[PDB]
Amino acid sequence: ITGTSTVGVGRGVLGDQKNINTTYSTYYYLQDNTRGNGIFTYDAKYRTTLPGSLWADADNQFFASYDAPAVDAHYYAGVTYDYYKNVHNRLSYDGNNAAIRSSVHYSQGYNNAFWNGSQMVYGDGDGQTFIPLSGGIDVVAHELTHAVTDYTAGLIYQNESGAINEAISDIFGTLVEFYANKNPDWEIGEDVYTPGISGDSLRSMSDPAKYGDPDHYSKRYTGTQDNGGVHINSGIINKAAYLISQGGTHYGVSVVGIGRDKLGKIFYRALTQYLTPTSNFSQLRAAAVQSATDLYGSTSQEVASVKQAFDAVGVK
Ligand SMILES: [Ca+2]
Ligand SMILES: [Ca+2]
Ligand SMILES: [Ca+2]
Ligand SMILES: [Ca+2]
Ligand SMILES: [Zn+2]
Repeated sequence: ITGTSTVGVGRGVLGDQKNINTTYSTYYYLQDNTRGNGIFTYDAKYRTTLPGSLWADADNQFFASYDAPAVDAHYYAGVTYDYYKNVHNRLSYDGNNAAIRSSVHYSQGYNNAFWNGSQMVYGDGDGQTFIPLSGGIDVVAHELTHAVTDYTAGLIYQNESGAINEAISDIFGTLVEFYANKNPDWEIGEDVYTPGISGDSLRSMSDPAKYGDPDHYSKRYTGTQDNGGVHINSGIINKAAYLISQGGTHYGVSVVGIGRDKLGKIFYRALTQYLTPTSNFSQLRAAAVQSATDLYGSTSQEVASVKQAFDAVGVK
C-alpha cells in the first residue's frame, strides 16, 4: 500500500521484544519498505485462502498474543533478506528485489510451514508438536530459501534432487540463524518444536541419526513416503555440510573444517551456478568441488575438505 515508512514495536512468539518496519496509511501495516520492493505480512485468520489480508494494526504496537507470529514472520524475513544481500549480494529470492510475502495463522493447529510457489505460509502448530512456526529464525530462512532454490537451481521436489532442495533450505536456515547470532546451533526448528520437551529439534545437521535420519548414503530411504524421503535423505547432505564447516571424523573418515562462511560461499555458488532441476547427490558433490575450486583453487584446503566430507557420507 502507499503510505509512509514507520517503526512499530512488538513481541515475538518467544516473548522477545523487537522493532518492526511498518507502513502508515490510516492503519499501520506490516509492510517493510526498507528492503527491496518490500516485505509484506498477511493474516490468514485460521483459514486456508491465501494470502489473506495485509496485516493492519491501529496503534503500531504488536504485543497481543495474536500478533506474535506476524511479528516474527515479518522480522525474520528481514533478517533473511539482509543475509542474502549482505553475504551473497543477492537481492531478494529472485535476485531482482521481488516483494517478499508471508501469511501467518494459516489453518487450525497446522504443524508445518511452506513456500507455495509465490509466498511463505506459517501454521500456528497445535501447541504440542509445534508452536507458531515463524518463531524459528531457521524455519523462516528455510522457507525463503525454497524460493531462492526455485528461482535458481530449480531442484525438483522428490528423491535425490528433492533431498538436496531440503538440505539447501536447512543449510541456509542455519547460516541465517548464525548470522543473527542468537542461540545459534546446527539443529533445525528447536525454538518452535515440542514446547513440552527441552533439548530436542525437528532435525539435526550435526547428528541427523539422533532423529532417525540417515547420515550416510548407504542408509538412504528409497520408498515413496515424503516425496521419496526429501526431509529424511536431507540428513546425508546436512551432515556433509556440517562436516565441511565444523570438521569431524565420521565413519572413520576425517574432515578438516573450513568454517561457516566458506561453507556458505561454496553452497551458494553451487546452488546458483552448477545445480540443475535434476541434480542428484553425486552431481551435488561435483558442483561443490567445482565451486570450491573456483573460489579457493584446486590445491586448496577448501577443495580437499569438500571431498573429505562427501567421502564421509558415502557420496562419490
Ligand atoms: Ca496494536
Ligand atoms: Ca537456535
Ligand atoms: Ca537452529
Ligand atoms: Ca522442544
Ligand atoms: Zn523445506
